[PDB]
Amino acid sequence: AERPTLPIPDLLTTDARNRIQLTIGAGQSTFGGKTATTWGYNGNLLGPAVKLQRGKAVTVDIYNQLTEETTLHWHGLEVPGEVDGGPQGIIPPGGKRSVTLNVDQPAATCWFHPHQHGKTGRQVAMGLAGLVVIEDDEILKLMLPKQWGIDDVPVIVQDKKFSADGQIDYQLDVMTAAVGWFGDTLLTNGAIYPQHAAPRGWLRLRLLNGCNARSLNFATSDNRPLYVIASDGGLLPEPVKVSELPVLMGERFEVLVEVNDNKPFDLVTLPVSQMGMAIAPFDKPHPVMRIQPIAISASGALPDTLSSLPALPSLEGLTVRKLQLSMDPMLDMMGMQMLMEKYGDQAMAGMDHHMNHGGKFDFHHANKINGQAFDMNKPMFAAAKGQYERWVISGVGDMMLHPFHIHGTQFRILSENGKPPAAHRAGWKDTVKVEGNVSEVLVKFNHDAPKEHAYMAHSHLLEHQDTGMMLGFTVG
Ligand SMILES: [Cu+2]
Ligand SMILES: [Cu+2]
Ligand SMILES: [Cu+2]
Ligand SMILES: [O]
Ligand SMILES: [O]
Repeated sequence: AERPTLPIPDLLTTDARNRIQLTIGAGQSTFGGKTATTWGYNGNLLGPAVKLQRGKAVTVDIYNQLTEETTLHWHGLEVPGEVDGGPQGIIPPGGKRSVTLNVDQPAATCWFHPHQHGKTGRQVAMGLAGLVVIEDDEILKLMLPKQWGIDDVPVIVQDKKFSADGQIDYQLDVMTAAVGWFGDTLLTNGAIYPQHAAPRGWLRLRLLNGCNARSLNFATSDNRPLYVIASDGGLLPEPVKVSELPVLMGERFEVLVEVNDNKPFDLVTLPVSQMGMAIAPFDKPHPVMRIQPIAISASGALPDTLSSLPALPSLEGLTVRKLQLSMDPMLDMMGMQMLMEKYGDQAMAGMDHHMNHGGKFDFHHANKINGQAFDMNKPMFAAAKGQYERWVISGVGDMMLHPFHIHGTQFRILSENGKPPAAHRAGWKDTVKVEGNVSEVLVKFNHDAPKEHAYMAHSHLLEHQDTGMMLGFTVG
C-alpha cells in the first residue's frame, strides 16, 4: 500500500470577536488498522496550530469536554502565570476557561499541551498536543518557505505503545516512573510513516519531539544536510548546517532541507544513547516520514543572515540559583532492573561501557528538586522580574536524562551538561540537557506569576515530572 499523506494541522487565527475556540475531547483514531480511544484539541488526536502575531492580543476559549480535569499550557510562550496553564490552571470537566494572550516575543514555533497535576504524561500520551506559530515583522522579510502544508510543514514526532486490543497502553508505575513511558510505534502528526509531497527547492520542517520520555536524533536517509534556522524560542542569527539533530522532549527546531527531482528521501531518527530507547525497532535508524519531490519550483529562501542575537551580558553580580535534581536510589534501581528483566541487555544498548512499606516509599513522590517532590502549595522561591539570573541545574547523583524546562522565559544556555552549547543550541532555548552533570542557563522573566498561578520548572520527561521532579516559582 502507498504511504498515507502527512496530516497537516489546521492553521487557526482569530474571529471578529478576536477569539480562538479549542475543544478538548475524546474520540477514536486508527493505528495499523486498529481503533483506539484518543484525545485531541478540535478533533480526535493532536490539535491545530494556533497562529499568533507579536504585539497582538488574542482570546482563547478552552472547552474541556473530557470527564476529568485538565489544564492547557503554552510551552515556549512567555505569558503571565495567571494564563500559563500549569497545574493550578484547572479546567473542570464540562467547563470552559478563557485566556487572553498578549504575545510579546519573537517569531518561533511553540506548542501547547496539558499540565494536569500528576497526570501530564497520561494526558499527552492519550493524544493532547497542539502547535503555536508566532510571527513578527522581522521573519516575514526573510522570505522563508511559508506555504503551510506545502513547503512549510510541522512535524510532531511521538512514540506510543498499544495493548493487544489496540488501545493506548499507558501506565505510571515503578518501571516508567524510573525510565519513562516509551513504545515501539512512531507517529508523525499522528500517522505511521507518512509521505509528504514537497516542491523542488527548500522545504521547511518545524520539528517537535512530542514524546513523553524518548529523545530523538533527526537526519536524512541519504545524508543530505539539515540547515537549522530556529530553536525553541526563535530564529538563530544565521543558519547552522548539521548532519544530525538531537532533539529532547518538548524541544523544537526548524530546519530547511533541499528537495531535488526524482530523489525521494526519508527523514529518520537515529538510535540514541538513552536507557530503554534503543530497543527494536529503535535499535537502528527509524524512518519518520518520506519526502516525495514534486517537479514544481518552491519559492522559499535560505538567507545568509536570519536575525540579530544579542550578546551575553556580564555574569558578575547575577543571582545564582541552584536546582539539584534527584531520584530515589532504591526506586531508580528497581525500575531499571524491571526494564532489564523485560528487555535484557538491549535496554542499555549504546550506553557508556515487593511488600508495601507505606507512603514514605511511594514512587509517586520519588523524584525531587532540592530535596522536595513538587508541592503545588509552596513555590520554592521568588524570582526577580526583568532581571537576568543564572540558574544552575544539577543531575549529579544519577545518570538519567533530564531535559530541564523553565516556564515563563526563553533563556540562553551558558553550559549544557558541562560543555558550552552547540552553535544551533546557543540561541533562544526553553530546554537544556541535564544528564549526570550540570547545566547553567541565563534567564529573564518579563511577566508576573503569583503563588496561586506559579510558573513551573521541571524535567520534561513527563513520568519524572508527574512523580515530583518539578518546582513552582513566583515572579514579581
Ligand atoms: Cu511542554
Ligand atoms: Cu512550558
Ligand atoms: Cu511545563
Ligand atoms: O512546559
Ligand atoms: O511542560
